[PDB]
Amino acid sequence: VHQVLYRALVSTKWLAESVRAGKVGPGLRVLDASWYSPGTREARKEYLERHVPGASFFDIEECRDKASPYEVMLPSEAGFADYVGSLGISNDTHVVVYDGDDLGSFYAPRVWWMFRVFGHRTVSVLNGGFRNWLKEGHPVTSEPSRPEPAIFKATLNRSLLKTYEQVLENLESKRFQLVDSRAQGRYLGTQPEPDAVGLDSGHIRGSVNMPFMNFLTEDGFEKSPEELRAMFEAKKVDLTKPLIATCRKGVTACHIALAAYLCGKPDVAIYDGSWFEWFHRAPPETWVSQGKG
Repeated sequence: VHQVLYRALVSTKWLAESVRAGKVGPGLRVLDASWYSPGTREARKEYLERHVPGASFFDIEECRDKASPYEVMLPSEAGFADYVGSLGISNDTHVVVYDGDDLGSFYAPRVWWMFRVFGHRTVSVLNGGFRNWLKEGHPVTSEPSRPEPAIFKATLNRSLLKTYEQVLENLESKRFQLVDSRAQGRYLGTQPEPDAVGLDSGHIRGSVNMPFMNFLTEDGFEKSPEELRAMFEAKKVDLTKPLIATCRKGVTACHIALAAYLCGKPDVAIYDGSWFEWFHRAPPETWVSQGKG
């Protein structure tokens, strides 16, 4: 009930009952943070049609540093507080996040992380996502949600974040383990990076790949701790050592941190800039591909 571990994962059942008990309000806020590649699924319309009762739509496109040239970068403290405060969330709120991904979870772990990096320890992800909420027949609705605004105080927690400069030195110090959550193809350089002009695939030198999807079961639920643990281990990632997670734009890297958290390591840091920023900033000698160089 504190970062002694907070409850990172919440069940559909737990959620439906809080819902039924009138638990949603200032003390319990629900957010849909679905995002899809342009032209595929329509995250916001989907939300307007069907949403867990009382939930608000969390738009990452809005909540980020619009001025950066890179993708999905954290907004500033103020920007964040402002945003969250308007969704009626305060420092005392237990925040539940979910997404509509078919996989069971995609963007939700990113929002979980953002709350943490800004100092809020009381937030969880709906294990199984909307996919399961539906499958189970829990109540869905199209009525609008209009929480009263709250005041939220945000404080950046630097240790859960890594910048371009910090990752570049790590190249020399090797103090932290670097784990890439993208699909192997993109990690290897065999497949291309999507939705980007002149963006090559490949990975930072010394990185280890742990494709995000490997942490979820066929049904879309998080695997269990014992399984998570065995996975990091088969990967040669030691949970007792520092670790930085990176991916394309600092989104699915969040899955490595949730899983490490569930295994008892809450200090996984996220390289927000990620591959997108890296490719455009570092010397080409710092990365590798299974092609063109």
